[PDB]
Amino acid sequence: DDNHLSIVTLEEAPFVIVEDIDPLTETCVRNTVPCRKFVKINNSTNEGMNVKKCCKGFCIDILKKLSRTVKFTYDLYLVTNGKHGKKVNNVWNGMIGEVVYQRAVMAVGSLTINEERSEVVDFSVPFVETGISVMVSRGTQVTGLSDKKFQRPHDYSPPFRFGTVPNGSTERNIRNNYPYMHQYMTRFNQRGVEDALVSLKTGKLDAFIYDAAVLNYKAGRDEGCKLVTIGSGYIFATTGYGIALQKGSPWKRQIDLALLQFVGDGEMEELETLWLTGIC
Amino acid sequence: STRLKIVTIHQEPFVYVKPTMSDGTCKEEFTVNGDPVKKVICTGPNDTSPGSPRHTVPQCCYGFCIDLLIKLARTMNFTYEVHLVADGKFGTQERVSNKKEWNGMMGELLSGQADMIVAPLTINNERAQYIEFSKPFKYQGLTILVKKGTRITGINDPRLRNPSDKFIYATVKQSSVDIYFRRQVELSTMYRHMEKHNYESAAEAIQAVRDNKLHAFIWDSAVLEFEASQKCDLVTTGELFFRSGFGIGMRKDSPWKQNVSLSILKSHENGFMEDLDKTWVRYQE
Ligand SMILES: N[C@@H](CCC(=O)O)C(=O)O
Repeated sequence: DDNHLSIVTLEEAPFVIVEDIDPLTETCVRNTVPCRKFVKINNSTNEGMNVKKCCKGFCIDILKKLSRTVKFTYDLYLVTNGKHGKKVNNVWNGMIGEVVYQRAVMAVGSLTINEERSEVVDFSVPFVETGISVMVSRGTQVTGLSDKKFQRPHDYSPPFRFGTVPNGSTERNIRNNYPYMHQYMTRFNQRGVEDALVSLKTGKLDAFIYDAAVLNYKAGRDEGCKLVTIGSGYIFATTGYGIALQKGSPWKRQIDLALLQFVGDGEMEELETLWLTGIC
Repeated sequence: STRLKIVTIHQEPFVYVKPTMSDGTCKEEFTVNGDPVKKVICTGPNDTSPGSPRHTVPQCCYGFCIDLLIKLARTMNFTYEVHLVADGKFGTQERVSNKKEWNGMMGELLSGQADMIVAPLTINNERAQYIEFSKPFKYQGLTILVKKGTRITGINDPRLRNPSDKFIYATVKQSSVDIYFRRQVELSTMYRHMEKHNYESAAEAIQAVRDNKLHAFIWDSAVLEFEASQKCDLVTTGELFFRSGFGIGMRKDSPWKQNVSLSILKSHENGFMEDLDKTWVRYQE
């Protein structure tokens, strides 16, 4: 009861991957766990229906392990109000919002720990290292975020074409640290990671700035190993993915010790080889 | 109220420890970027040999962790006094009797000898049961330091996994690395070899590698990669075989713990941690 938790997540392979459930059996099998998604009936009503789906991935494997050792059950659902989390007119949306407004006890996914989020939710210890990296075609001369080509884009002709997926931790960091770069980049906003990789591969974009762990995963699976992260996998603003909990959550301590036990006992290494290993 | 008691440990490039000048002050020096090195007076034992009395002398401390301390103190508005951990160790929990006791900085923090540990202190389950760690101020891991010429593939090399007295490897006693090897049954063969050769400090182990008295030193990559970038007769091998972070240590009921963690996150995010890396950690090759 107090042991059965509402938990929110968000699709982002390979950390969280969503699949359609078997029409029959309507049962999740294999490495997957049940996760529901609220889907609107139409755009003229507030009516919707939870659709039963199945979730798997690195972070889902983490959740299963935490459920086993911290001893809780859960009702996993996919966020529909935004994505990871952004403060809009001083109100948090996304996974962060679900936790802040007490719709979820915790958020599990590719959720980046940062200062402004930590003001409104508590984060577990980081369990996946990440930060901001830059993906380019192999050989592209860029030192890092601080490269003049990004910092002062119009000092070059033609200027470097580079973008991120807006509204997440990466854009927030850039907007705060590099105001001119940021207002320049918005014209190259990408709707999502898949769009961005297509833009890079066909030469519509010179660089894609995004979450380090996801880019390292994409670099590992790239056809031809032609897209790479710069600086031999350099990372600005090193941080990690964390489990977000409500401020003052009584679950935080056990969750932290659990994650640290998984790391210390080498259980994280196998999840990494399992989900995050790539050919390139 | 009161000044915070900060405990730290000698561990270049995070904490350098040098004698004061005759007048009891610290010599003014400059970073590789030309800025003045911020130094603080830190008291510590001048005898560091095991089994010996630990009467302290004022000394001079500076480095990555001292710059971080100074930033924290200014940010959160506390004053402090720094001392070096008396037994010279990071801190493990050992059987006594049926008692268990924490030694090193862990022991000083838990006993009230210190109010905050500001050092390259590894976050692990064992310590986190007893103290509060901040979000990591440094992400790193473990690697292996050897003499240039020495060929081993890494942690899975047969000379480590099937050891003999022909090839000696070790770590630092009463460190997180000592714990890592004792904890994992899959590593017990390596642990039993290492417990015969472990060193009292990283500096002595590194020197022993240079002197060909130690063939491999397993330790923090942030430290070993720095040593290798400075001593061309030394190299790391195998890259990281395990990932870990350093965090600020405080008692579970410290009033400072929320804002220390927030300040750490802020510093990663605005490039301050990067500046410390450029200043202290990565400027040579
Ligand atoms: N992991 C990021 C999303 C991707 C990004 O913006 O880099 C977040 O939690 O916002």
